[PDB]
Amino acid sequence: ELKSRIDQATAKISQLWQGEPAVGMILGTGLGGLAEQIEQDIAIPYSDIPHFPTSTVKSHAGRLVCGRLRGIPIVAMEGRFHYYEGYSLEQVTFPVRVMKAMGVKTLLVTNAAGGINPQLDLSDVLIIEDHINLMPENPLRGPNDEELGPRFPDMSHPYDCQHMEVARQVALELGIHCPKGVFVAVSGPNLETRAEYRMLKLMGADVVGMSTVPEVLVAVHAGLRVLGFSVVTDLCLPDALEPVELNKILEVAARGGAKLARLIPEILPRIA
Amino acid sequence: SELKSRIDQATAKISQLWQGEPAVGMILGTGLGGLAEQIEQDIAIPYSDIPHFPTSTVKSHAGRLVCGRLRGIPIVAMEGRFHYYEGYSLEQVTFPVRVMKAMGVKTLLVTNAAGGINPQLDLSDVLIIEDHINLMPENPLRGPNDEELGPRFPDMSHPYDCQHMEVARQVALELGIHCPKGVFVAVSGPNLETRAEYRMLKLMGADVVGMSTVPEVLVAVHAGLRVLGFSVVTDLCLPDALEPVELNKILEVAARGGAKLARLIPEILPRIA
Amino acid sequence: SELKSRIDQATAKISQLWQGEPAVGMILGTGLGGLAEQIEQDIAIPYSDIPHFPTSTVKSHAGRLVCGRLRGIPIVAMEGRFHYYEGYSLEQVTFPVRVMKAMGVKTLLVTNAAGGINPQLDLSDVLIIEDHINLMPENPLRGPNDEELGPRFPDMSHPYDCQHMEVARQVALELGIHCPKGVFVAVSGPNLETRAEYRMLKLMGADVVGMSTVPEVLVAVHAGLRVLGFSVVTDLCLPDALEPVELNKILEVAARGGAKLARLIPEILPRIA
Ligand SMILES: Nc1ncnc2[nH]cnc12
Ligand SMILES: Nc1ncnc2[nH]cnc12
Ligand SMILES: Nc1ncnc2[nH]cnc12
Ligand SMILES: O=C(O)c1ccccn1
Ligand SMILES: O=C(O)c1ccccn1
Ligand SMILES: O=C(O)c1ccccn1
Repeated sequence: ELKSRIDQATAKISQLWQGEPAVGMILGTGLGGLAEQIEQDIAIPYSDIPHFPTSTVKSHAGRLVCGRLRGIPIVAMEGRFHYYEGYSLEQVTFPVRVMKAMGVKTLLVTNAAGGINPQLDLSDVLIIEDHINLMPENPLRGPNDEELGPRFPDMSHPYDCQHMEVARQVALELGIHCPKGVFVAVSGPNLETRAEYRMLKLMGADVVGMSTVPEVLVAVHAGLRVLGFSVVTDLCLPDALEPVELNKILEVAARGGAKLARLIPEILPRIA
Repeated sequence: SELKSRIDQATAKISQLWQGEPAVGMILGTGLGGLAEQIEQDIAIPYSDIPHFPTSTVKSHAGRLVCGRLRGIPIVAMEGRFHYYEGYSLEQVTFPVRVMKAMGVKTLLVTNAAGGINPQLDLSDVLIIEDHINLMPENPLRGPNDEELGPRFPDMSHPYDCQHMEVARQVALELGIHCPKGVFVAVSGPNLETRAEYRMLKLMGADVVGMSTVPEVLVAVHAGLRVLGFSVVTDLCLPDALEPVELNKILEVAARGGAKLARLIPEILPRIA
Repeated sequence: SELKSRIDQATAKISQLWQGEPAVGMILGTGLGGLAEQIEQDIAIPYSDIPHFPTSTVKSHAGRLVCGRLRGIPIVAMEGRFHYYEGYSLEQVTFPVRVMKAMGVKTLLVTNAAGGINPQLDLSDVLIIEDHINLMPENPLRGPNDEELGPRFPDMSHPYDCQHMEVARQVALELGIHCPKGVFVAVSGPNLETRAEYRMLKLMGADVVGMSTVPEVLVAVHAGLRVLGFSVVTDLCLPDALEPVELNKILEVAARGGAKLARLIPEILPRIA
């Protein structure tokens, strides 16, 4: 069933690209600008790959970019799939399985997030150090295939210690402040209330988003090393909370994206 | 994408029994159906006769759409609601809100029965809902978004209307009734909460707990309706001294709070509509 | 509404294999299946031969219904259970509890393997479950309610029976075993929790965390059964000093707590009401 769908997706991709990627990449809302850094051999539309969904959130372009960044073979999802769209988490996380099958060792994931920690600034890039999953579904529910990963994956260090060390070293070299923090995943699609933001803060979250955790969960099950970043697109201070609109979010995401466009190319040669 | 057609199919049928253009919609909760008597009624439409409307299976929920006038203000009321815990999707639960918005309603007034977690509450208090926490495991807006109904990512910084709640307080005060404001937490039910759960809910910042309302509010906000919300405290939820609760006691307390609402609502409607 | 039919069909087949009238039902968790050797069996029934029973797929869960006498008490024991994370609905998970009620059991004894969140716990501790927090994303009682089976809104003020736990403690002290009381939180799994998540579960008031049990307790309470619950602490979950966990170690610690329950349970059973 699952691994057979994985094998078919990868069998096809091999026929469109002879590359063996070291790093797999997932790029978030308003962060699609990052693909411009890649020397692209091929862009594979999601339809040409057996068992792939559809990207419908604005700014998510929806295609599989294959090539090289600083001479490091890579595969990048420019635009992702979201639970709030109506995709199952199996559908959301299938591209991760495919990256594993292609032979990537590391998944880099980026997203746009609300800043709950008051020490954050607008357009900060945060290094994800840990997460809290508050989504009402889990991508590993179902029969487990031990050829894919264990029944009970350990989550004591889902974000690679060595990768984040490198990410910090680069940030400092570039003179960029990248704080580390905890990412909380919620379903969406609505934004949070004032009272929900107070609760998430109390529970330990520094940023909140509607993605990423499902993919991280699947990456860890599959034995991939993870580096995640959040761009703080809006501030979520419940005692001074302003209405958020998608277009402002995309603007601030672009400024954070400019910073990742500096960081990521310096990071990749140092982690692979 | 076929929802907009479901909405029109239901709306047109409703118009074939009623002439009105309601300015306010109202949803009445457990033990609070009696509030419908306040309306000078043109017709009461059973949910059976409306395309795509669910059925109410909970005790005291009458299952009818009351259309009429309250204090000269045209109005539509759900006498009895639908809950997630009955087996309805949140799309089903919140369908009437879409229908109400289509009918032309500007404001949604929602009422519910709730457990009192804040120890300053008293039995039969009418709380003015100032904000909420959604602990339900589904979201009624999940799935494709139709931009003609609302935005993909609705803002929730002010789900309960500021001016509506200000009017609700002034009326309370001129009537001499204490209506505290606070935070409503929606959980799925159908079981009531454990002692350890009540402690956690309080710590999370909830003042009252219920098994409804939040889905309808989410959909109301997405649709651009202004919301006014009230919880009647039907049972006290203090974990160091929690007594068994039974449905029949909850209905009795609900009635004393309803009688308070039956005084508050007709005085509020003309000042917000 | 057709669940009774499924219940009768399963209770009929079981009477065909065993004419016993069980006083107690027992659910044996991960690595605890050895507790079934305490039963002087009359019959072991594979779940596959019982109408409507699912299949146990986690290691250590044998997937047999064990019927007999445990120190003189007629009993039915699930040697191995079902889990939401396996892809079962909670209706399927808890069907065996409905069956137990229909066979006549008055008390459900539930066991599980858990993570120890409270820093006062030790490895292999056997904890008396005093209350729970349900963080599962589905509820086994959602859907139409059959009054013949239980109330629409069960009370959860004392899910774990006060007298049963008092007897568990009396017997623990007689045997010289330390059995602390605490709150169990149920999460879906199947991944273990992150460090941030362990902190949050502590803050919410959890003492131990597991991936089962709560759905069965819910149904038990709905069905009028008295519940006695025990968690075996199989791994410690301190976020500032968290070590990776493998199922293999868990199973080894479970057996050590399992040895202790092997002593407790046969002493407790003849003493509870
Ligand atoms: N405030 C917020 N809440 C949830 N997801 C987000 N993504 C970006 N901002 C967010
Ligand atoms: N204690 C309680 N918990 C959840 N919903 C309720 N509705 C009325 N009382 C309640
Ligand atoms: N750490 C843990 N988390 C959740 N369930 C468990 N069962 C045993 N150990 C566990
Ligand atoms: O490493 C960090 O970014 C950090 C340090 C102190 C507090 C929060 N974050
Ligand atoms: O009685 C009060 O004043 C009260 C009630 C609820 C919350 C806060 N205060
Ligand atoms: O009875 C107990 O086990 C107990 C007492 C005090 C604190 C925690 N647990």
